[PDB]
Amino acid sequence: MMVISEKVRKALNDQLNREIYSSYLYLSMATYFDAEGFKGFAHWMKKQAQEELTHAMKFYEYIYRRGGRVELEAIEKPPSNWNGIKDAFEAALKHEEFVTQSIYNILELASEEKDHATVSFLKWFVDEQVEEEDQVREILDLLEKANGQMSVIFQLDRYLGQRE
Amino acid sequence: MMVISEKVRKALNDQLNREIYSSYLYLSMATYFDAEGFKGFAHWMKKQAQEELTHAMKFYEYIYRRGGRVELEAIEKPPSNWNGIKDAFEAALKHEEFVTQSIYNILELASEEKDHATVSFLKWFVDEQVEEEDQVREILDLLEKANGQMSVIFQLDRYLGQRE
Amino acid sequence: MMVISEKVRKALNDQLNREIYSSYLYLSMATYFDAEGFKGFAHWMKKQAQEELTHAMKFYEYIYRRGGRVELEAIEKPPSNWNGIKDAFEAALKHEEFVTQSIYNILELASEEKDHATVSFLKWFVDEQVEEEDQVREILDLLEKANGQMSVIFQLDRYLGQRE
Amino acid sequence: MMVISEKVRKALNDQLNREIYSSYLYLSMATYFDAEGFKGFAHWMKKQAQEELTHAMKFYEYIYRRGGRVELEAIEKPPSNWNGIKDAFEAALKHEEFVTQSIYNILELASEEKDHATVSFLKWFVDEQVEEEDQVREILDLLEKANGQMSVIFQLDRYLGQRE
Amino acid sequence: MMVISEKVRKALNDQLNREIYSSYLYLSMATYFDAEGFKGFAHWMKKQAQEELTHAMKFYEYIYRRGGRVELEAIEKPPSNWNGIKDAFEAALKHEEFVTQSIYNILELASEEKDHATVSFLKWFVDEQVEEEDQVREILDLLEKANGQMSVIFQLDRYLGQRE
Amino acid sequence: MMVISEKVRKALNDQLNREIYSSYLYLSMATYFDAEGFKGFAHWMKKQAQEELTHAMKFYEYIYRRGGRVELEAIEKPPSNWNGIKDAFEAALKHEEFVTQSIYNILELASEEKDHATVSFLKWFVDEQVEEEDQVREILDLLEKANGQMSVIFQLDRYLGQRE
Ligand SMILES: CCCCCCCCCCCCCCCCCCCC
Ligand SMILES: CCCCCCCCCCCCCCCCCCCC
Ligand SMILES: CCCCCCCCCCCCCCCCCCCC
Repeated sequence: MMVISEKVRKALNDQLNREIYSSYLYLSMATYFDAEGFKGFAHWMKKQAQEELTHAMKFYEYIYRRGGRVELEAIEKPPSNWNGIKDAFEAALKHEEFVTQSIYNILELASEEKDHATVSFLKWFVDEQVEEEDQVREILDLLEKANGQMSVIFQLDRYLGQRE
Repeated sequence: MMVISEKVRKALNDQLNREIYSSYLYLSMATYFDAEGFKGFAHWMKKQAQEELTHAMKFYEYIYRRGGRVELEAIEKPPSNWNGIKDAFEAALKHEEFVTQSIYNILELASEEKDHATVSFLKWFVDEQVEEEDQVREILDLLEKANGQMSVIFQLDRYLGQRE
Repeated sequence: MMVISEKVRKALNDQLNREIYSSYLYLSMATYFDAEGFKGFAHWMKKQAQEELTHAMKFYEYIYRRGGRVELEAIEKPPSNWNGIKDAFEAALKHEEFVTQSIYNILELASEEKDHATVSFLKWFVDEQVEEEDQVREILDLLEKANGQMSVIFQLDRYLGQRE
Repeated sequence: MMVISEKVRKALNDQLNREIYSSYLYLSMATYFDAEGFKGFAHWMKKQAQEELTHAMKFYEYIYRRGGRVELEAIEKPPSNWNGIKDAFEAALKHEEFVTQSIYNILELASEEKDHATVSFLKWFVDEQVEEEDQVREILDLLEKANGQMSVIFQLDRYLGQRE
Repeated sequence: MMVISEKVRKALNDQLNREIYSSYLYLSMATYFDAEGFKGFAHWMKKQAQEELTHAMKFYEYIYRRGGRVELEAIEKPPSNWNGIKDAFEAALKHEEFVTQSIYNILELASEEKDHATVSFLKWFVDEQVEEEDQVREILDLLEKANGQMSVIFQLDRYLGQRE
Repeated sequence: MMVISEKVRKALNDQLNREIYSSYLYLSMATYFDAEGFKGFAHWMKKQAQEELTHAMKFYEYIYRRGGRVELEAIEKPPSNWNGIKDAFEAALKHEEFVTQSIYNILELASEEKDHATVSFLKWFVDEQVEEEDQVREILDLLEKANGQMSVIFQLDRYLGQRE
């Protein structure tokens, strides 16, 4: 017997599919950076795509621990081009803030149903979103200071390209 | 400048998106096995999904190494249910044979255009397809001899659950 | 001076005595499994009884950290017989879900009194209950698949008998 | 088949439940010492409670080794307050002597029925009772010489707090 | 863009400056203990002052992670004299309970604004306050038992002087 | 009994409170650099704040070693903004020179009273002031040659960010 409501399971299943798309979106930003010849930025996006997949698998395993199951949905085509390095990272920031709000909505839904197990499970993602948003804001701050100077952009490519 | 033809670049890009779907499909088989309580089969499918992503990334890096670009397309919703363990693996074998034929078509297209670089690049996937088809046929052979006997299915669940 | 209300201290003290009974109940399930000759199942219940005691001691130490004290109450006689292996584990699942709801009630009580210290303390038990319930559901799932086949039941006895 | 008489099995089962109460009683002395702020005495009582559980489990495994069954009974509420450290240890000594007499009664019952296996099994508890009574008498002797001097009680709190 | 409200940023910034004062206050208690010749008590207060600074830096880093900034305010002169060892530690306890309530107020403010990121961030401080208050209550309990006996006070000076 | 004059004790106590402000001021420069996104400069200022606290504690222990007492005074609100990286370091140099002159005044006061112990104690701070002034002048010299070029400022941010 499923011990989460179907309304909470659907919210969790929806967020899992959102994490899959986020991973797909970051891979598509990698295709853009690789097309532009920035292999450090592309490498950063490829690792970010891997991290989003581990987010989805965390939702995956919790759903089965509460007696639910996962249904994978179609993944819509992400954008493949941006008007520059900062335009892509600004799109990344806007996306992460959207993901954070989507997590907030599940937390409030589970809270009103007094599903404390799901409320507590989501705490890790609330904290992780703070990290993810901040990491993009820091990059955007460095790009603003670079102001297109390729000497500085080359260093940030090699630096972000060292992400493990 | 791109040194692969647009017809070969499109064929390679199509196969990348096909490998992405293949990984997605195997994750959906994992969701089915986990729903049925077979965590060894589900683990095998999760590792199979990871292996398909590496195939997709190998097409990715070859496309850029030939001066082309990757465009990610929408991913279709895979089925989420199968009529038992054997039915799922029968679907996996039929799928792998479809992937092998899709690789053959790129090889023949590249060979017609005298694109020897792409022809030689595709040899690794031809050999890998031989291995992945045999892996599923071996599993299917043991399931046929098992004839649904749960004593045997349990041993094969935990064995497949040991895949690294 | 006690910095938890007497109403929250009583709720915590009641839960401590509930954990003691749960440990006693699991020991009594061990006496049943040992009487039936399943020393792996009995071993699993003996370790589960030890784990419930560490739960009680966690409530014990928090009560004294908030300036309260513990009063041990009488422990009612647990049942000593079940109608089979699955009947016992189903009784275990129903008990764990009852314990989870009892934890939920303390969390809601402490929340209305705005006792955030107790609310946060209970998060560990909310998460632990997810683990405990899931572990029993997994065992019940394997017993359903076993369908009384002693070849399979022997393996699950030796497997659960390896719990450390 | 059971190779101990029902009269010896009942006597052994009664002692198991008595050992369970003894462990419960020592936990209640821990709750008293912790309420009084003596964390070394409380630690000693917590370790003493763990040792009594091992005694109970030794009766447990002997009963099943003779083909009998264990039935857990209700546990009485122990006292939760004592008139100081010395009063608690005086209650502990009186309790241990009661446990020793209860062991003697089983030994004499088993010896009357010529149950040499149970007679020999009980020798370990006779010797252990000599040790546990002496441990409490030694503590009581130092408390009498201490005459309530807090300088001495502090040193004996931290010494007893080092029990492993 | 700051993603915390200015009302939450101000509350967090106010608490940071409160932690700075708490560190200053504990250093001033050290000046009192050193003036009284108790170098173990003073050492304990100096380490407590260091721990309060790490609390302030935790608020510091979270504010910048949410897009806010820190503004340091003037630090009011703390008291420099107490009427005895217990009077100082009782002042420490009253201060820690005041800090805990100030943390509670931020948690409730962030909760009403549905700022779950800040709510979750404050959980660490809620738990830490339980530790801090308890550590002072334990010391006050030992001082009450000492009742001014310098033989016992000397040991608690050397003991607290060993805090690492 | 105090073996330093009250006029030297007050001068030493005044300098302790000045060192406390100096550490507070450098923390405020850290809040400014972090607000501007320069985490290497901010890290350097945080380490500089820690070093000033050790200076304050050295005055602390000398005052008690001469039989005096420390009285902590209110700490003024430092400025929280500067007109860029260079402006902040220019303020730091002007501040360090003020600290050096304040040390000189104590040395001359102690020398007038023939307090050779305090004169000799202050030699360490005279030499240390030479080092801290030179550290800021060296940074200012590189900032002048940098002339705002962000390629150079980035390298000096990460270099100063490596200070331990
Ligand atoms: C150099 C590192 C490259 C990492 C590439 C990662 C690309 C992931 C793109 C998203 C794919 C989504 C659909 C498939 C999901 C499969 C999940 C498997 C989990 C075990
Ligand atoms: C082989 C492992 C056997 C473990 C047996 C554990 C049995 C526990 C049964 C419950 C007892 C409850 C009453 C006594 C509680 C004592 C708690 C001591 C805590 C330090
Ligand atoms: C023997 C250990 C002595 C430790 C003394 C600590 C004294 C701290 C007193 C409070 C100071 C507040 C104002 C300055 C804050 C600087 C914070 C720097 C953080 C990196």
